[PDB]
Amino acid sequence: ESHVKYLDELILAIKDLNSGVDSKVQIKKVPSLKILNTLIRNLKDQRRNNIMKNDTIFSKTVSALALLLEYNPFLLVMKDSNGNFEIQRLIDDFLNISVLNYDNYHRIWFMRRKLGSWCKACVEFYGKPAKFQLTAHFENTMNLYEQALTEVLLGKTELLKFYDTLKGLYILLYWFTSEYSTFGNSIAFLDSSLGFTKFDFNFQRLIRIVLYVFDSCELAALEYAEIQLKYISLVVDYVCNRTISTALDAPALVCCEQLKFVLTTMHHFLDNKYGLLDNDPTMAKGILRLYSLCISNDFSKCFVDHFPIDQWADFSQSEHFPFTQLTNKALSIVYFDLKRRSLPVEALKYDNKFNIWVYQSEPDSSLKNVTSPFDDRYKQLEKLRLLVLKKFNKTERGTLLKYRVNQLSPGFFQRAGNDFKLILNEASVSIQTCFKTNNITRLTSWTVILGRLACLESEKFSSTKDMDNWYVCHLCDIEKTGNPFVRINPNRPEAAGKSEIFRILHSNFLSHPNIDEFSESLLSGILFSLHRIFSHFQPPKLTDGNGQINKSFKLVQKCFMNSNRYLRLLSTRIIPLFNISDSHNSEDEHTATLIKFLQSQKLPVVKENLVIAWT
Amino acid sequence: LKKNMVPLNPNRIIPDETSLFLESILLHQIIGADLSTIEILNRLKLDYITEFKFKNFVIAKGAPIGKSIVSLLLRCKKTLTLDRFIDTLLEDIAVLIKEISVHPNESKLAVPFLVALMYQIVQFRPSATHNLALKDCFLFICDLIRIYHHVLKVPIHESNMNLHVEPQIFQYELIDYLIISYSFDLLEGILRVLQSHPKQTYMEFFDENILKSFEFVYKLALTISYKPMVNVIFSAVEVVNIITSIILNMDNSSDLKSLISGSWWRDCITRLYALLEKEIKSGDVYNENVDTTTLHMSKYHDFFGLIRNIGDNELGGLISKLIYTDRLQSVPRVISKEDIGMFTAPIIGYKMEKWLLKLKDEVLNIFENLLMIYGDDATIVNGEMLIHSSKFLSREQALMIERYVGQDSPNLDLRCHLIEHTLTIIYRLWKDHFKQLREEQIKQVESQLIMSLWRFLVCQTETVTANEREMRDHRHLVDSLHDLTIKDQASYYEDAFEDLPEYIEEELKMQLNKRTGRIMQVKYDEKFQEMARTILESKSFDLTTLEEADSLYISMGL
Amino acid sequence: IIGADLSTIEILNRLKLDYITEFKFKNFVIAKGAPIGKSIVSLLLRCKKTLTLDRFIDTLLEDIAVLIKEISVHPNESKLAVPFLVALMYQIVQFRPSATHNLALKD
Ligand SMILES: [Zn+2]
Repeated sequence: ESHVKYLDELILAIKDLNSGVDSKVQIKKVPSLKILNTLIRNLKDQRRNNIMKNDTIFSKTVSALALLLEYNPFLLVMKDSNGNFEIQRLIDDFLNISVLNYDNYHRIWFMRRKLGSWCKACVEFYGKPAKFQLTAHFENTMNLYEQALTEVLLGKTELLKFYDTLKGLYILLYWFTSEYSTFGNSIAFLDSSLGFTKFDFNFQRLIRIVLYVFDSCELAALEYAEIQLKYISLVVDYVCNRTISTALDAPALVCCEQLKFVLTTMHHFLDNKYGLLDNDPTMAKGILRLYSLCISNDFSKCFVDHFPIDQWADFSQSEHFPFTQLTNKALSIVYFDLKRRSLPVEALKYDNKFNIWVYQSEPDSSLKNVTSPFDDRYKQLEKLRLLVLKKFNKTERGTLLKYRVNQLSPGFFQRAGNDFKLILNEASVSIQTCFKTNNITRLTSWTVILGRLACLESEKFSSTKDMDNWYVCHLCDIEKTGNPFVRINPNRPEAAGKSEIFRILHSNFLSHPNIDEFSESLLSGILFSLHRIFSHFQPPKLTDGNGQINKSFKLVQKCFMNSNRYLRLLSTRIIPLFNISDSHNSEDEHTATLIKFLQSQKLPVVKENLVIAWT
Repeated sequence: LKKNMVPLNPNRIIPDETSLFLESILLHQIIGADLSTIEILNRLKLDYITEFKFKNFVIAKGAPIGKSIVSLLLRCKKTLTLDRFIDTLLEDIAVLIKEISVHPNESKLAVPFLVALMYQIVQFRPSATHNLALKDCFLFICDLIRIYHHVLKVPIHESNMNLHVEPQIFQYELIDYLIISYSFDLLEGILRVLQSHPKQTYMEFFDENILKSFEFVYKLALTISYKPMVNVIFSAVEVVNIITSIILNMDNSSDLKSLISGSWWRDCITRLYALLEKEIKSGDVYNENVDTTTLHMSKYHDFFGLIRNIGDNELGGLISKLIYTDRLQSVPRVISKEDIGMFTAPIIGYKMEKWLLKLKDEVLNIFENLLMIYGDDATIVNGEMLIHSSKFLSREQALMIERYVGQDSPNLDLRCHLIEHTLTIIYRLWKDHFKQLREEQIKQVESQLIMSLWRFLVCQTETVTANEREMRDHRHLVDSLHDLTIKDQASYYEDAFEDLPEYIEEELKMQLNKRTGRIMQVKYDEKFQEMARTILESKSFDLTTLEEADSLYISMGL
Repeated sequence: IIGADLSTIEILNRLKLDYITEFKFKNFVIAKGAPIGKSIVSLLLRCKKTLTLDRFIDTLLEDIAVLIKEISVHPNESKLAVPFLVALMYQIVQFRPSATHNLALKD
């Protein structure tokens, strides 16, 4: 409690040795190494038992250390001359804190992500003499753990050495079961993309070795079961984050063999009754996540062949499945969903209470723990269980714009909904009335809705298309090769003449008297929305003769020479959209207007997008 | 006295690993097919080889083939231990695939399922398979592909008088597409199980014959004048990755490099360049368009394959509909070719972009590897990794800024990872390999190198982000998809994302913000600003003169 | 069996049953035109992972018994699968006589 101000002054002391200006990395060894005395002062203030258990003064400590290593990438490769660089000294010391914090998932994920910053985003500077002096260090310290794991067969091992041997193996395998974004090509066995690495077969070998150890040992310690659940936690984390992770569907897998391995491993884990511990959600999490990846997709047979569940059934007891009430509850839910999707449609009926489909129950109960409702507040379990129960409903499928209107005006589709005029009038009454000045975020959400709703207006006379089956635009979201402005239509309908959403847009955003200060973000949002409108509709005449820049080309003047580069290169993307029309540009006068506009920027920081704006 | 030690189990059931391998063969089923692979091979006969026999693997004329496979599997379970059971199966199924293949009249329907079954045999226990079996199987799959000479050699454009009056059959084309795809996938599988062996034994695999055969089949896969099959391009560059990865991580690195001629590399790297300069556009992935510029993943070969699930598996329903399933036949069940294709979702195009972006990450990843193999200068680390990689960097920044920002596709991030990766393929090329970066080849890209570095150094101004309040209003514009991703990850699939302790989501409103910076093409990571700075500013070569440099600095401020 | 050319499972792969339109007792699904021995070997592979030996035995005993039963009590259907299923059941019984629990023997 007294050493929060010490770290709060120490982060300022680290940032004080930045530079004279805002640019500071300093990759080389400067001729001045006093902060290494602070570096030793960081990690030696980390392994302790009294108030290291406080969350904030540990997190600020490791964030201070990552801010030291981020702005000083020379510290890792400073050649602490035993035989190596001191990043090898950093790995095992950093491993000791993580192996002292094995049970708290926050304290090890938050450590390993910044270890990923320290190896990926910092040993890109050095390469060949330094990539192979840490990718071998992991192989040596993992060879050491798998080597010391096998002497527990021959009985001459200890009992506490067994514990931290398994926990250190757990942390080394946990660092590498992340996504590809954490450890990039920094470590040489994680090099290959495409979900298929050198670590995959080595990892499956190590999990088979640790299952062989669990078969070879015989011990009923309670915390041994606690650390024995961590390996199935690790093996379900191994396969759930190699998924492609699409928009809102269940994240599809990349390799069927990894799914087969994880299902076979945790099924062998359950057969030998390993890791039965009271009120522990870990196995239930693994079972529900792996079933959520295999709901009705191409791997469902792969779920039912390699994770059989029908031979633990035991209908005649309130103790329904044998293991533990969380694990038995999750497996009962899985069995309920498999039995539901097995039976025909005429055999199922709707509940009207839990909004789930259900079969003719039993002569017994057998339906309690599946929808009881759910357990102690293990916050992910009940939403997993809701997804497993509610993916069968075959309702209105989730859509991106339907999400962003339900994220914005919640509870909207208790009505007709897919009628297109009522959502326009609801957007109208929200865009005219319900703001005084405060929606500096909600209006940006409104203008991304007004951008995406313009396409859905454009898909009539494109009579069949609908609000639900519009995932993305066919013109503004997907793109093809060649000249990209050939796809937009010269004789598309005019934005002022027919598109009601540009009437809304000019009624609020372009006729407001304070366009010169909304914010940078709302200007970017109005430029994206006006980009989508003028890519689906003809823009109005930029000049009639009475001066009269038409309140949107004025925004192109306001943003094209603006201070930030983002509004500049965003506003340059609609300059070609003014250049394409007919009965406004058939005798090439908007072209001449844009030409004599682009000849009028002798300002240096506009010299970038101008070259884009010409081309 | 020492009541501490962990006690053993007196009834350790070491599982019979050959029985588990038997069961993994017997219920091997490719994704999308209705029947198991052995259960498909029970429905296949071969009526032109009157009697097949190699080493007591007798197949009669009208007999089911899978009967003979399961007879071999049961007969060799009692006899052999696992490493002998593997290569017994490998050579027997290889001889069967061979004499089904080299025959003038006989249909080859058993061949895809036997290759996929062979792949199931290989990758079961990679520690168990002795690598001479891997050498024999690799040589057999390479000359098996040179038997199937004509799948990867269809011409670019046909005759104008190519009348499409024809039975329009797809079943034979589906067979040999499955043969080629499963064959290249088996090449990838052989090399990763050879990659998983202890690192002193790679010389038992490689000789001259391995590399000449893969040189031929690699020229065959990454085509120039024929229609590319993208399914084999993935595996044919992943094999080159496995090669360049084990050259790094072995001890006797010279006897691989002495075994490799430089002509192998300068035939490989030009095809990798020509792959790298192709385009990825979701609106015409699955369209058939102009050759060798868009990686297109044709409609008529769209299925998963063995290692990775690469498409939407539209041709997986036709694998089960290739046999009659109540009959013992040799010719295929007829699949009409023009029935497929029915239009509901362009999301399939987005995930195929995701795979093709990982393919380009793979190509410049093996560039990054074989920089580190040939750290000294050679024929092949030779300055065109400035030209092609700087062309790639400059265009994937330029049409990022012109076209992709605000397009709410999931593939923005990886597409702005590639540029973020390939700068490093610039950087250590610039810093550690300047001695071959010749004076003419740097001036071949003086436009594009300096412009690409300048689009990183423009981000040191940073009047855009500067806070928290409006940056989340930017990620409601460009990065709503990753918000959906992290909410579905937080509520379902991550152990640490519940009861968030007010330091794990301050990390989230750090890293989502730096992510949406890296997407918005303003404020990249500071390390890449330094790496782009110390190529432009540093005096290894006069890219700019000092009166030309400050003409670039005035277009940021400075 | 002694004198037959094919194995018993290999005979049951060559048998269909075209009057029971769909056989199912306890996840032992047999389609109409499907080979019967396909379903036997699917049960054998599926119940190998799950059951230990004394449960694998009486699972096979009651499943093959129900199959022999509804092939038998039927007016039109041929009973060609019945001898081979009875002989297969005998192979199931006398493999490890110490393993087979005697309520299965009673049934
Ligand atoms: Zn649109």
